[PDB]
Amino acid sequence: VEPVVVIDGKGHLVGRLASVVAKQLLNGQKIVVVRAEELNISGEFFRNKLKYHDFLRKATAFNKTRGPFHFRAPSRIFYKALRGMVSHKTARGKAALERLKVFEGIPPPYDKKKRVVVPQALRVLRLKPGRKYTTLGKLSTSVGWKYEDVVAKLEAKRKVSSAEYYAKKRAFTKKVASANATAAESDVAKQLAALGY
Amino acid sequence: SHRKYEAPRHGHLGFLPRKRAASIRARVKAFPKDDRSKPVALTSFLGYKAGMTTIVRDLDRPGSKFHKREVVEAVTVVDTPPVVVVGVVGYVETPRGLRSLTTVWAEHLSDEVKRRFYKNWYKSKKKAFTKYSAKYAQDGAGIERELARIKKYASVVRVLVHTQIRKTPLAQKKAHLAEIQLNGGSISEKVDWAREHFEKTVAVDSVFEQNEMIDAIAVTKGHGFEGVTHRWGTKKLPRKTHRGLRKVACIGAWHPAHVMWSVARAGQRGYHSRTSINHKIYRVGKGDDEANGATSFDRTKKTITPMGGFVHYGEIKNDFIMVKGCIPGNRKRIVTLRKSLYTNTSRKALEEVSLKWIDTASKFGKGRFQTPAEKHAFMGTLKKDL
Amino acid sequence: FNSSIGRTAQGKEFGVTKARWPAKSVKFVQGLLQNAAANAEAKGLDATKLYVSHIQVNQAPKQRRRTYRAHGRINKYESSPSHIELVVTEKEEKVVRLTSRQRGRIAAQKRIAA
RNA sequence: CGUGAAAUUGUUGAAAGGGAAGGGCAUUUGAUCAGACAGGCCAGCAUCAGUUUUGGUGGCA
RNA sequence: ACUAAUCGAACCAUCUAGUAGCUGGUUCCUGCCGAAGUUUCCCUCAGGAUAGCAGAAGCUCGUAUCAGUUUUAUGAGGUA
RNA sequence: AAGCGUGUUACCUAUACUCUACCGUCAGGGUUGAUAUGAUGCCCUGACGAGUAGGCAGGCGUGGAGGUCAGUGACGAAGCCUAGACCGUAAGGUCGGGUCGAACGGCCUCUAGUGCAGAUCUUGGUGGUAGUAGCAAAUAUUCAAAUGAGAACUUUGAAG
RNA sequence: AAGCGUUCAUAGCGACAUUGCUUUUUGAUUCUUCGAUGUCGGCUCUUCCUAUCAUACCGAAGCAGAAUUCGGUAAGCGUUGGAUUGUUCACCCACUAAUAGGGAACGUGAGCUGGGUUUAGACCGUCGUGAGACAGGUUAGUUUUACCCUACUGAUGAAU
RNA sequence: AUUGCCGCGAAGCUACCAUCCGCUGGAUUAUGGCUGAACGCCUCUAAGUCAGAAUCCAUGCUAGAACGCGGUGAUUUCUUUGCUCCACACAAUAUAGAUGGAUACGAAUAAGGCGUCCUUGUGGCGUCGCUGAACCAUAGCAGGCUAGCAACGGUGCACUUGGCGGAAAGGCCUUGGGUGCUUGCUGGCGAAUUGCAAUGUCAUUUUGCGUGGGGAUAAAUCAUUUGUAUACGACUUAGA
Ligand SMILES: [Mg+2]
Ligand SMILES: [Mg+2]
Ligand SMILES: [Mg+2]
Ligand SMILES: [Mg+2]
Ligand SMILES: [Mg+2]
Ligand SMILES: [Mg+2]
Ligand SMILES: [Mg+2]
Ligand SMILES: [Mg+2]
Ligand SMILES: [Mg+2]
Ligand SMILES: [Mg+2]
Ligand SMILES: [Mg+2]
Ligand SMILES: [Mg+2]
Ligand SMILES: [Mg+2]
Ligand SMILES: [Mg+2]
Ligand SMILES: [Mg+2]
Ligand SMILES: [Mg+2]
Ligand SMILES: [Mg+2]
Ligand SMILES: [Mg+2]
Ligand SMILES: [Mg+2]
Ligand SMILES: [Mg+2]
Ligand SMILES: [Mg+2]
Ligand SMILES: [Mg+2]
Ligand SMILES: [Mg+2]
Ligand SMILES: [Mg+2]
Ligand SMILES: [Mg+2]
Ligand SMILES: [Mg+2]
Ligand SMILES: [Mg+2]
Ligand SMILES: [Mg+2]
Ligand SMILES: [Mg+2]
Ligand SMILES: [Mg+2]
Ligand SMILES: [Mg+2]
Ligand SMILES: [Mg+2]
Ligand SMILES: [Mg+2]
Ligand SMILES: [Mg+2]
Ligand SMILES: [Mg+2]
Ligand SMILES: [Mg+2]
Ligand SMILES: [Mg+2]
Ligand SMILES: [Mg+2]
Ligand SMILES: [Mg+2]
Ligand SMILES: [Mg+2]
Ligand SMILES: [Mg+2]
Ligand SMILES: [Mg+2]
Ligand SMILES: [Mg+2]
Repeated sequence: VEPVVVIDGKGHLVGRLASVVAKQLLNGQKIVVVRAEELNISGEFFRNKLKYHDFLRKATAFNKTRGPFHFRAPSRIFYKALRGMVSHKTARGKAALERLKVFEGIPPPYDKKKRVVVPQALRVLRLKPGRKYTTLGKLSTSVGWKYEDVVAKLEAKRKVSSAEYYAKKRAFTKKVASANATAAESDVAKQLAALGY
Repeated sequence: SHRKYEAPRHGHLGFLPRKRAASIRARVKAFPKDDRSKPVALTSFLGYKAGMTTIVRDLDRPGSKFHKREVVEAVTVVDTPPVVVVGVVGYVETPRGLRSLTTVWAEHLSDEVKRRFYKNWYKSKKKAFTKYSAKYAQDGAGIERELARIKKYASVVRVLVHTQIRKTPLAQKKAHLAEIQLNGGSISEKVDWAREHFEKTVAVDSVFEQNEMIDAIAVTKGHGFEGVTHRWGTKKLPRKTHRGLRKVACIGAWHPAHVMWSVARAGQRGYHSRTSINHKIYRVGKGDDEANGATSFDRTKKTITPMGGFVHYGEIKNDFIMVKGCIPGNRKRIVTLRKSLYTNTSRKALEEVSLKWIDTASKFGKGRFQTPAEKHAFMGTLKKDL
Repeated sequence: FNSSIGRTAQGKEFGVTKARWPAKSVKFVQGLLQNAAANAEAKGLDATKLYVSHIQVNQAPKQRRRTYRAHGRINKYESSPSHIELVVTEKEEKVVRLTSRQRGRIAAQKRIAA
């Protein structure tokens, strides 16, 4: 119900999350995906690397520049999954795709915005325990994506500042909860409690 | 059905498209891997290919049947006057790729690099960098505000240099401006190097030494439109062939119903950027001295310039690099000399070279004298009057 | 009408690669411009403010000749003449309907506006 | 040289144009246009009839 | 081979709109009904006649002699 | 599992089914002492509607003919143009504006050389291709002057 | 898996049987093309497949070494020069690491060539009374057009 | 003498007929192994894992999306007194679709968060989840005028102090003062007629135009010219 919904791609199955995103864009929702390098695919890494090599060999024989485009980045791999669940050749499909941004890591300004998940598509909630899976960043680097290291480096710098921010927020919510704790037993507090608040 | 007889493909698919280069100055696509321990130094140099000469040297290659005996080898001379450092650029690592964050320039720029930013220099008011030259007014307070930015950020530091084309015998008057990655030392030390070297001249012997494997980066000689027989080296068709024989007979099967990208077809030949590697330096010649072309075994007070000047180029009055063999490009052409991207240890590298004799006969013909004194000695007195 | 014309540098003035120098066409046009400026002077029009407001070239009836082809064939060899006409000129220097509830809002805006 | 069509063309004006264009159903937008005051236009609610759909509850075997 | 760009029988005109079981085309709207490629015969097999299928005109009458169906009863058959 | 096997519901939507309206077709009927004058008219009731080849029926349009409207018209007939309007399911019909200049319609009948997208259809006209392919055999032209609106091409002189 | 393999079915083979795959054989069919998709071979050039000749790394052997044979991943990279023949096919000489097999309208004729087939001239043999016949031999015999669109190779370029 | 012929012939082009040069990292296949159950043993495999092919992906090389992006330089007056930035005044232009708030740890899930304590751990104890059904916010002529009480808070506006943030920072945390409002509590007045409903107009891009307050005072193309280029364009040069 937010004007922009930011989805943290970690722990998400790629086809189940992108089918969720496809319906949201066609229903008019702006969706931003971050940490697409942390997406997941069911099946072993070698099995998924074999499927990308079957994709890699598909090219227009008389001119490889006009053929299928094999995008290596996890955000663009995610985008290719989305296309196929969106009628991208129509004007409505191009308007839906204009409502989506995907990213490796969390660039600004999404670093300081709340991220959500899709339990309808989470790997830990959909896969059976003991089933092998694959991380998109590992798959992408195996097929020529060149920025796993700098994404991992810049994510570490972001996580340090984010952890520092949460400590200064843990302290503030601790004080706020203490002020609410002493506010109880008053005249207003007992009326709110009898009214469910 | 199959080809009925196997042959290797004509041409190399990795040098495609065989189109004209986007600029005459070929761009450096890769710099040597940076080792932070070493002192801060340039990784490339800019020079103008003057021409070729011939040397004699003793081969030091054990096992070779010509070991310890003289060989004659072709060399290429590139006029390399000391380039001027005029600026610095910092590059921040980004998931989208390397990206420049800011650039700093020297307070004063030479007219030969101010010409570069112009198409009509004579018509111009010469207004370039006038307001940037006012940033140095009080103490250059805006300049250290940007150098501190490069030091804090910018995991890569490059330096802006320009050639001293006013010293080379060219007819251009306008320098070539390039970026050279600055290897060694911390990010601060690279910026420290750049600040100390603003408005200064960096010589070629500070970058390169003798016997060093270096890379040549230049746009090759142009040949205009060319047919498939010379552009790709395909077989000439027989004499009986109607409607052309300098062609390719079959440019595809019926299916796929298209000409494929891998079929040899006519078009532009030459004027392509090329990066040739492993070119040993034979002489880091100094310009501020006679006996440029002298060796230990010659002791003749002659310069590197042949007897009558380099053909289509001119003399040499500056520092130069003698490099073994041929390098891409032609005479008068800007070339990038780049340090090796790997340490080669195959006894061709690591083979110290001592020149015995450098050919200084005229390349304008079948020149049979090295110096004017030698010509006057052999011929004697002529009718030409003093 | 420019398919398979040569390219020239002088088309940069107009943003095209294909431009030519139709000397015969230019002479006919500038003859008519000189005639129109004569009419403007005769009419009393001020020449420093004149500009080509309308110029139109139409297809005239064609002039027929023959050309002789291989294997005893005859094809047309035909001119494409022009009708030309041009004009020079001097450069020259709501009941609204509202419903009852719309008018009431405008009344309610005015009696509290300052 | 009566009238002076179409194919095809010029000028002007309007519109749209990521490897055709054209069309069918429906609507938005822009343009343009006909009629009616002695009911014309678009609607809201209540009580009914016809055809349905979705609930709540009651009594029996 | 050649016999006026014409030759295994020139050119011109007429008979001549020569015949063609063969190819192509066969021009307004709406409404109702609505097929056949199967029988026999033919120097028959790219055709026709004949019977069948279809339309139209109806006529004599007015719920029946009836029926791409079953049951009951009684036959027949020589395939699984 | 968004795979396989099986089971239970909910849901989606055909020009199919049900109900209603409207069109047409068919069938069965009503309707004359003013049917409160259309009896091939008005009205009631029920059912039905795919369609090539093909058959039949009812209509639209064109040239000319008999009759009629004592029809239209130089105060504009016919024609043509018109992302202007209306009527008809349709064939089509009617009107407004522009252009034009001399004849032309409605209705009842008669008559036919009577309706076109095709036939490598006929005749004529026009396109894209397209300012394109090309205007390259025969050795070769140049300078000045004259004439002229205009000279590579005319004339004369000089040269080759 | 009966046997061969000195003994030992399966190192390598493998009878009698039996299950398949492929569409580079040839049959079989006649669906497309008879207002025509240029019918052999070669040359040239690119690409694809693997049922791998060589090369890389391996596993097995009746692998002591050397050399071989069988098998795996594997089509990345190569797979030739000639005598004869129009030949595809074939055979031989020789080099080589190897001289593996195929597809792409039996790839490729507005790319060529035209030796062959396959028009019209002519000869021979057989057959036919004859005109003539012969997937029998022999010799001579016109190989057209791109300037359009796409594709491809190169070259400009408005707008930010 | 259609380049008359012959010998030599610079320059240019060109030759496995000449010379130079043609990079090294990771992940893997087959296979061989480690540990190790199923199956108390065994086992390269089931979970994990080592090495390893002319393989693959990178390094490197070629091109650079003409609708991918970045950094930097200069940006036109006495040249229809032009250009740019800021503010407010009026017009047009449209909206892939505002209608209180996109409300920020990280990791795991056969585990975690929060709080507390210690001997600072892979610790003890308590508690929570079982969905955001939350939290914050939210009363007033679309939100008026005004009197107080309590408190010294909340919050808006510009202004100011300091710091942090380069992945696309363009935002976050702040000090201090001024100026409003406050629904934390108690009052007084006003609202009607939009007539029984008509989104009943409150938003944000862009383009101009005018007004008044700052700021700067160029290039590019053609034409000429070069030949490191070239069919033409283009490219590379030069000219007050
Ligand atoms: Mg799809
Ligand atoms: Mg790549
Ligand atoms: Mg082969
Ligand atoms: Mg590179
Ligand atoms: Mg020929
Ligand atoms: Mg030379
Ligand atoms: Mg063209
Ligand atoms: Mg041409
Ligand atoms: Mg052209
Ligand atoms: Mg001709
Ligand atoms: Mg006329
Ligand atoms: Mg017309
Ligand atoms: Mg449409
Ligand atoms: Mg409309
Ligand atoms: Mg005769
Ligand atoms: Mg006839
Ligand atoms: Mg006839
Ligand atoms: Mg029927
Ligand atoms: Mg019948
Ligand atoms: Mg029987
Ligand atoms: Mg499905
Ligand atoms: Mg019908
Ligand atoms: Mg008639
Ligand atoms: Mg009239
Ligand atoms: Mg008249
Ligand atoms: Mg007729
Ligand atoms: Mg017609
Ligand atoms: Mg031409
Ligand atoms: Mg001639
Ligand atoms: Mg059949
Ligand atoms: Mg054909
Ligand atoms: Mg195999
Ligand atoms: Mg073929
Ligand atoms: Mg062909
Ligand atoms: Mg041909
Ligand atoms: Mg022949
Ligand atoms: Mg063409
Ligand atoms: Mg051609
Ligand atoms: Mg002669
Ligand atoms: Mg050699
Ligand atoms: Mg073990
Ligand atoms: Mg670009
Ligand atoms: Mg309030």
